[PDB]
Amino acid sequence: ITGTSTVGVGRGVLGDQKNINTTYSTYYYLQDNTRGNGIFTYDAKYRTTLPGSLWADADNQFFASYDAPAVDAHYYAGVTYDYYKNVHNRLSYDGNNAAIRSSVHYSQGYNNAFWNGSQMVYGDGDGQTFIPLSGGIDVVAHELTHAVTDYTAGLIYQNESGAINEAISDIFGTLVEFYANKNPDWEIGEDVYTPGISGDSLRSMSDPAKYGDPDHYSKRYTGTQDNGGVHINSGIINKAAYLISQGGTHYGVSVVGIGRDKLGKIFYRALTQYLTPTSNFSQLRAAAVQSATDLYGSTSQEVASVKQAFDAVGVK
Ligand SMILES: O=C(O)C[C@H](NC(=O)OCc1ccccc1)C(=O)O
Ligand SMILES: COC(=O)[C@@H](N)Cc1ccccc1
Ligand SMILES: COC(=O)[C@@H](N)Cc1ccccc1
Ligand SMILES: [Ca+2]
Ligand SMILES: [Ca+2]
Ligand SMILES: [Ca+2]
Ligand SMILES: [Ca+2]
Ligand SMILES: [Zn+2]
Repeated sequence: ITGTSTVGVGRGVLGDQKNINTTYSTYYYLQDNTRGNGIFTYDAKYRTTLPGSLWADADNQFFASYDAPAVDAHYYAGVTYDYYKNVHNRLSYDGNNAAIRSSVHYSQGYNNAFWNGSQMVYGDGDGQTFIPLSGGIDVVAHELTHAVTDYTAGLIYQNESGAINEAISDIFGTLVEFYANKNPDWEIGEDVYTPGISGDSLRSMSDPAKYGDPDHYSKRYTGTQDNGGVHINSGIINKAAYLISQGGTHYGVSVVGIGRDKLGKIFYRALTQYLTPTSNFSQLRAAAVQSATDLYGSTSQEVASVKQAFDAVGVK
């Protein structure tokens, strides 16, 4: 839309009030002109045709139940943009301020979210397994991070490269969650998962085994399901990332934590300089070691801790 930049107010999926950047031209649109070439949020109207209709509102107030997933998709896309710009000097997912597009109300009872190669897409959930998936900042940032990966390393979504692709999205989804600094944790999707059950999530970085995912290469899934275990074997890398940041002793191997900012710097550099579409876990270890060496020096604690973390998860 060509219009005037405005600021609306609304409530997200969890009932929290927030301001959102909109555009006025007859209607108020979920179009944020303040970030790159724009952030745009669409109504899929319970169908599967994408993107749907650019979100229009008569009064710039977004307090209806129907509005909530749109408010959060829009707002959290903005936060994620700010993370990548302010923390990594990256302008949108392509590094050149590409427009960021999201659609909400995708399909009916849809317990998923995704990046379709061009935009983010969020189901509303069935109300049992999930509530609308844009309610989770880690979910939103997970999805935008797929776009970042696709434009950078281009990790093929199968087997080990695919599990790295997934872990990169969990890692940066979590780092974005810490950036926004509202109830941050090392768990994935907790804000929108199982409204009837307290304290659970879909995946855990701190203890992947909590939800059945491997936390050691010896436990890797070797079958055909889930594109060769991309959401399963991600646990191995997620655990390594958690260890690098927070430290711990895992399977008898002790890791000195170097904190989340350095974790993000190391992995952002590995992703954008060293990984390739076919990188496997061993190559991820090498990429991370090289990135830490570039940033902190070969004799550094940071490099030492990256090595210990990959040792701890059995990745040589
Ligand atoms: O099925 C797919 O490939 C899309 C998958 N989506 C997915 O699992 O939807 C829910 C969710 C997303 C991120 C964090 C927690 C929950 C993905 O993005 O990897
Ligand atoms: C068979 O997969 C399952 O039952 C899933 N709930 C994963 C899981 C496995 C083991 C422990 C906890 C969770
Ligand atoms: C339902 O998917 C899950 O629970 C995931 N934790 C993947 C998984 C499935 C089965 C066994 C182990 C891991
Ligand atoms: Ca309204
Ligand atoms: Ca949280
Ligand atoms: Ca989380
Ligand atoms: Ca829950
Ligand atoms: Zn993913």
